[PDB]
Amino acid sequence: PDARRQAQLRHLLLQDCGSCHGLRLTGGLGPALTPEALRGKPRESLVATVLMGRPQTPMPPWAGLLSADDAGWLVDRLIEGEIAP
Amino acid sequence: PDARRQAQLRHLLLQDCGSCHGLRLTGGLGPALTPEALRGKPRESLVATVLMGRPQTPMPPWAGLLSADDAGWLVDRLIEGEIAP
Ligand code: HEC
Ligand code: HEC
Repeated sequence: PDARRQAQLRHLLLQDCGSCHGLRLTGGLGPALTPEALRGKPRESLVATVLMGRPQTPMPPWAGLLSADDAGWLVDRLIEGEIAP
Repeated sequence: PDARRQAQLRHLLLQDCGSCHGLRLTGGLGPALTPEALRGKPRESLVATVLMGRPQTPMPPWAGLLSADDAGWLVDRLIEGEIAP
């Protein structure tokens, strides 16, 4: 499948397959962003990490693209677990 | 963030953030499709399940919408932990 098709297939993976099979950020190079792994951590601490990143790690700063509202919204979604598109 | 923006953030989370933070299809009502859960099952078996579903379950068949290559690609993504590009 070509790049255009790959994109259509990732969408299907996230919307249709993910509906029944669920979606979770179980962690790879970076830590898990599951509600269980973020339990009890100050919310503003997680928003800070998103906006400014973590120096000397692969976690980049997203302030270049995300406002403080955007980062807080994402963090709320990670805390709830409701990451489904 | 407004309607259109929340969607951008959901997409960003699933396809950009999910690469490092390990997006997986698991935690839903349906079974886990993580690499750990598919480790022993043959690829052609999983591809068959995608194309033909599993009778007497809600796992539907996808052959009409997906070619054999499409299904094999999807399975590779499940196996290789590459739901985010
Ligand atoms: C609910 C309507 C589902 C949707 C939509 C999708 N899947 Fe599914 N899947 C579902 C169930 C209840 C089961 C288990 C069936 C059983 O009792 O054995 C499955 C199973 C699979 C498997 C097989 C996993 C295994 O261990 O053999 C695969 C490979 C799979 N599902 C993939 C898959 C894909 C790619 C989907 C989107 C195209 C998809 N499923 C949707 C429930 C549902
Ligand atoms: C690889 C290039 C990454 C991408 C892209 C994103 N994240 Fe990340 N993240 C990554 C690493 C290696 C780490 C750990 C850094 C360290 O100090 O060891 C992180 C960390 C986070 C955290 C903190 C989690 C915690 O338990 O405190 C969060 C909340 C986080 N990252 C969020 C996040 C978001 C929202 C991203 C997309 C906008 C994103 N990360 C991308 C690696 C990578």
